[PDB]
Amino acid sequence: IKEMIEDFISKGGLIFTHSGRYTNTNNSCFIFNKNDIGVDTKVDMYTPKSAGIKNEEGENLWQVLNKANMFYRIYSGELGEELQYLLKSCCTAKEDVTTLPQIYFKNGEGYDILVPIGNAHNLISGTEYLWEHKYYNTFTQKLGGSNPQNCTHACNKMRGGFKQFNCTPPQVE
RNA sequence: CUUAAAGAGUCAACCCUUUGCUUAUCUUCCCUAUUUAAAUGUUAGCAGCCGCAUAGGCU
Repeated sequence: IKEMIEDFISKGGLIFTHSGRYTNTNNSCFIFNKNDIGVDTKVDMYTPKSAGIKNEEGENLWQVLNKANMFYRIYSGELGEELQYLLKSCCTAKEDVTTLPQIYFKNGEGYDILVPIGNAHNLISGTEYLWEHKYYNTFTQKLGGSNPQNCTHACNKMRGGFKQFNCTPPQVE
């Protein structure tokens, strides 16, 4: 693990639980919110042109950190400060508002500008929960186009694409 | 003051060749239709032409 984490910090080195990369690939906005991360929550991963080194079985950094709270046992801190501090040096905040939706909300006596950006856990728990447990009403999408590995490593890993729900009500006869 | 802002999805096609549905069969017995109505409304133009008839008249 140490050599490819060192390769990651020598690379671009960004981990995130929230992004706008899924809305448009020209996003480059990245924030790791802290209080929403629970034991089964999942996190995606970006480095430039989705590069990396395998762990001698074709295994990159993602399923490593994703597999059953692997990240948690370094985040809670039972693996020592030596790995935990180098992990914490990667989760930085990167701000960008270009080519993103920018909407308003009525707050108390006034309006507030805010940018909707996507969630990390929702896509991966969607691919692993509407699929395995027999929900038979969904749309399968692939982002991006013929080269989907431009966004993230989550984008890179599965090429079947994520799943949304159908929002089609039954209609009047 | 909207996941606000925005975008050509276009094209082409031989499905088709062949076929034994056959063999019989008990529907079957019993019954109160019935009793009283205004056809209202025809109050609708016909054998007709005296008639350029699509304007106006007479038996």
